[PDB]
Amino acid sequence: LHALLRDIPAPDAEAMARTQQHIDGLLKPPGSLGRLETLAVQLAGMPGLNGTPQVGEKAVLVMCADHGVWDEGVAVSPKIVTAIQAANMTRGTTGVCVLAAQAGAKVHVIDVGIDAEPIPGVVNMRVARGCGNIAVGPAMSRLQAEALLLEVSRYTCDLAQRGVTLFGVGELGMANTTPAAAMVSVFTGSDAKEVVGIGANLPPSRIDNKVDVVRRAIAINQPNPRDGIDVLSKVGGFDLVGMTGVMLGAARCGLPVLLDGFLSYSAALAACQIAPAVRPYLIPSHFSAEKGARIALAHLSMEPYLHMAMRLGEGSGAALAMPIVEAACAMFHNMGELAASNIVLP
Amino acid sequence: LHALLRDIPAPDAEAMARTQQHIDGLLKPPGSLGRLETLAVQLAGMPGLNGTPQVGEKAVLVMCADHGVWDEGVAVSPKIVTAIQAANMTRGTTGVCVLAAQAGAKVHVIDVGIDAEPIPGVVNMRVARGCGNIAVGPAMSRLQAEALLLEVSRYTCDLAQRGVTLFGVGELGMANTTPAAAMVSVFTGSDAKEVVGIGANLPPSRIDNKVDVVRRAIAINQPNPRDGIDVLSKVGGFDLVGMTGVMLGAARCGLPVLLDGFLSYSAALAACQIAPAVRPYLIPSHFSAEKGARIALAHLSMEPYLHMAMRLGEGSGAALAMPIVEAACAMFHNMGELAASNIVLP
Ligand SMILES: O=C(O)c1ccc[n+]([C@@H]2O[C@H](COP(=O)([O-])O)[C@@H](O)[C@H]2O)c1
Ligand SMILES: O=C(O)c1ccc[n+]([C@@H]2O[C@H](COP(=O)([O-])O)[C@@H](O)[C@H]2O)c1
Ligand SMILES: Cc1ccc(O)c(N)c1
Ligand SMILES: Cc1ccc(O)c(N)c1
Repeated sequence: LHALLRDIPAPDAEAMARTQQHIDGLLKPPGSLGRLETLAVQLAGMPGLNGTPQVGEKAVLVMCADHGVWDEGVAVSPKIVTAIQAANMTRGTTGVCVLAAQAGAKVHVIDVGIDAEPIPGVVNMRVARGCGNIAVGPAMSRLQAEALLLEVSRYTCDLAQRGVTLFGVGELGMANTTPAAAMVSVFTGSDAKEVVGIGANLPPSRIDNKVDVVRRAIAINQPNPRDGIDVLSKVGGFDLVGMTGVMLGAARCGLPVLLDGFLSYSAALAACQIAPAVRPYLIPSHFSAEKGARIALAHLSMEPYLHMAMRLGEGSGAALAMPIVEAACAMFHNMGELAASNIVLP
Repeated sequence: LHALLRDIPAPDAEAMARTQQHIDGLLKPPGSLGRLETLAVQLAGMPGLNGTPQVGEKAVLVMCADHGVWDEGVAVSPKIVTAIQAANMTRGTTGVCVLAAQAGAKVHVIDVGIDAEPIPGVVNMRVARGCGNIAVGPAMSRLQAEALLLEVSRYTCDLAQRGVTLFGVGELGMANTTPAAAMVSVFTGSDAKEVVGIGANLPPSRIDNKVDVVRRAIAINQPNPRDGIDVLSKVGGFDLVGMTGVMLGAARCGLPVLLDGFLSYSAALAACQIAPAVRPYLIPSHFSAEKGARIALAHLSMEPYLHMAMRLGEGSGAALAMPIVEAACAMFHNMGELAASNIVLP
């Protein structure tokens, strides 16, 4: 893992400079396409894209797992929904499946810790049948976290060898907004009350209990904010670790990764803490309706492109933003040039 | 025109109720897809869509015209850029062409008042070679405004008869952010300084002159805020009138219209003033980087889906948001149902 993190490539400033120059010469007032131009330049700096903003195959990786903390009453969804929904993922009937199809992306469902029998058709990387209840102890051991990071990292960069150039990250796990809130609180240093949300329709009353659970998880585990792996293993979950692993793998592969909602933000905070070199490869999609979204994004210094008040998860937001990445590529390669039309602007 | 405005259909509450019920039963926590769900319901209420969120053919109508107020030094772009760019539109090399292609939409370039010889391949509906300089008088007569509204309205609803179910509106005209700022100031009652922006890269110094021009236009013409046609004819332009006409035509046709940037916001304010029944058919795309965008959107009570800091115009933002409308339709029709998976949520 030390090797993996040491080999993450830095962005290519040379390709980025050539990109900027080419964009400024396009048939439009300089900088008029705003964030679409900055996005194109960002992509140009990613070594896996061959010095140019391009999109080949697209894949959304969905990490599924159950959480022990579900027993603390922090989630109203039946625990079996994780297993049932994971199955539905293979049938193409879920939100991310429908949105990924529209974007022409393929969905990879990965079981990293569902508490049920193996689901055929789902990639099997399960660490255990659900992680430990973070309210009374750690979610898993440091070794288990590191191994899963390694495993998912390799799987991710291996897909690149098959044509994939754009990744989307998602998750599925009842009660996972609780460990997500805990991680955000630890990494940003915010009080649990400011970062704990309603998740998948938790009643407004039950919120207090959720906040107490988050506080208890932190107190009992004493996770070290300066060590993202320590935080993940103590108050995270298998699905959160998996998402972090996709981010490290894509970065090592020098390829772009589209974030999704609140759960992915917590995973990205862990990833950037573990390896700052990962940040240049992260691309925001939407602004999650989860309460702690604003704080999490502020520490990641990211401004999402889409404001859809979405809070489904599954990587549905990542899929929805893929057309945007393709649009920046289309602008870059298909627009005409000012000089060719004899247009001169001051 | 009185007939046209009197025949705009009200939204179908019955179809909308059936839509909401169907969405609530989808494979996800109720309301978790946020604005995507509200958008699907909105579309279901539009009589031209056959009681269901659907998208057939897509078209972006680009209204091109020159403005007399260009002579007041409010724009740094050479005036001929309108004519040159209009030509480029027919060659598919402009920003809206590239983005429309990506969304699978067709671009209709309409000349409603370019100050140059006719451009082959462009729809000819020119009122005159540029409109009057709003700084010293009206842009056009009330009759000219009404006729163009009628003309564009019919052209728009006629396209519907050919399969088009989703419209996007755009414009092209050097100096048009000046009359746009004037209209916004009049309709919202905001001071010119709060609504005048840099347009297509106007230097920060020249801003004062632009503000004075806007104030002079209003003072000299004394447009009546309660009469959108009066405002359009006095301190508007041919391109702005044309965009308003697309909105009235789509509404009469009971079909959805995606707005673009700042220029389209001013046209939408005029449209809603002329006929409030038009509002239910308007769909925002992005949040323009133009200074007066916030104020204009607030009076339209709209919250854009995309924050791309774009300010190109041409209808490029409308095209970029088309995939979003298609996504709401895909969600509605392709997602599985909770009941079928035996999932029960409180
Ligand atoms: O992605 C988000 O922003 C998001 C926000 C709120 C809830 N969710 C989803 O709902 C689940 C977590 O909610 P909860 O109440 O069980 O903690 C999980 O399966 C996520 O996919 C996802
Ligand atoms: O759509 C916007 O929000 C937008 C914001 C600023 C500038 N523009 C474009 O630039 C032109 C108006 O800018 P200007 O400086 O000539 O008044 C016109 O041709 C528009 O297409 C468009
Ligand atoms: C080149 C150029 C200058 C100004 C504009 O508004 C556009 N669309 C294009
Ligand atoms: C049905 C259901 C319940 C909770 C969830 O997070 C999802 N995706 C789906």
